[PDB]
Amino acid sequence: ALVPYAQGKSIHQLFEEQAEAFPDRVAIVFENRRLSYQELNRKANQLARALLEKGVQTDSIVGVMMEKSIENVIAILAVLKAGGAYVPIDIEYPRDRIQYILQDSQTKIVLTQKSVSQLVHDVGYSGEVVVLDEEQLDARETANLHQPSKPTDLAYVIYTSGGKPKGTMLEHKGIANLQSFFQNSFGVTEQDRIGLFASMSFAASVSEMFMALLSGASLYILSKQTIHDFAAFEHYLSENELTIITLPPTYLTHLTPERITSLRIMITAGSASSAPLVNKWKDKLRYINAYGPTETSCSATIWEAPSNQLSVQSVPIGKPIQNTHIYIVNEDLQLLPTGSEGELCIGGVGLARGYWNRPDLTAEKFVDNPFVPGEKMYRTGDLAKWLTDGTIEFLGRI
Ligand SMILES: [Cl-]
Repeated sequence: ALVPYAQGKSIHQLFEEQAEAFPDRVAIVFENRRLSYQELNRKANQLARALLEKGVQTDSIVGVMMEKSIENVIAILAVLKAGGAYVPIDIEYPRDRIQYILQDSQTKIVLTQKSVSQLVHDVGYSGEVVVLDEEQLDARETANLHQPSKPTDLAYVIYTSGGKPKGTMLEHKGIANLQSFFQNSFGVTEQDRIGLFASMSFAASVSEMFMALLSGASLYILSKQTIHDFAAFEHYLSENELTIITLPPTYLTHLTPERITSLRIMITAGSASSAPLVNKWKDKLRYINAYGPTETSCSATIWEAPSNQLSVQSVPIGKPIQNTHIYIVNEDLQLLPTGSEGELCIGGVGLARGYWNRPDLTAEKFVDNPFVPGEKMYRTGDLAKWLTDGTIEFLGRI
């Protein structure tokens, strides 16, 4: 690789390394409950053994219909450890959207919990259902499994809707690269306390989760109640001394910097209209303006707002992150000089395999990269231009 990362390693192997190195550090917190790395790894290994007995193997698509909880994290790690891919089903979605996704994914096994079991019955799922908080796993072996795995294996499938819902197929490789990117560029260490803002069916939530779990850091799962009340959100971050959070700009605009002291890095996805937000926070923490679709593992470019500088008027999306490439091209995929507007196309290790059972759309969006023969590049449909200082400005849709 151009920039070193843990090549040849799967997501669960990177987690197992952290669990070995920091067994007693806190791994996940949800309300009054918490698990250390060792307790989390042990529980995930027991469930992984049960999943293996049910047929979970390479590229098996395991549906997950669970609350934003510690059990959902155990389920994710267990699916990965068994060698399968997890497909989170957003339990807030209307019944018909869940039914469409279940049918499209063709999943033969759904992992759920007691409080979500009636929803699984109501969506009429006829495959195998494992109710995790009804499964007797406490007697199973707790050691790591060591199932065969390659970084090109499917790790997860994220569904999103814009026509019909489509599943983006993400492999282990991009998340392994993001582990090194977060450690290098965000300074992530085991001392960090990371808030999980997004619900676990969103690709950005999977990314936030592994930003903590692949570095020995703690992940604080923020409840719906904490998020719904701005004062409660500020108090939760302050009480628990959270150091990293990724938020949407529309949520960040309601927060008071004085009420949050502990944050060392804040990541958000905005453009020029977020200049007042950047100017307000850039001097209080490391402000990161990030850009990256699900199709490239939720990361593509970053711009850290220079702190010791006068107010900015424009907010770029920055430069490509390690082992990724950005191209600004015209309709014929020809490169454009500075100042010329074109389509943002992304290459490199974060690229999705494609869209689940959508071969024509996959071929249309993940095209041959003419600049790096033998590789693909993703056509974002986003308009952008290079600035002469070498940063990219986001301009909307093509
Ligand atoms: Cl191993």
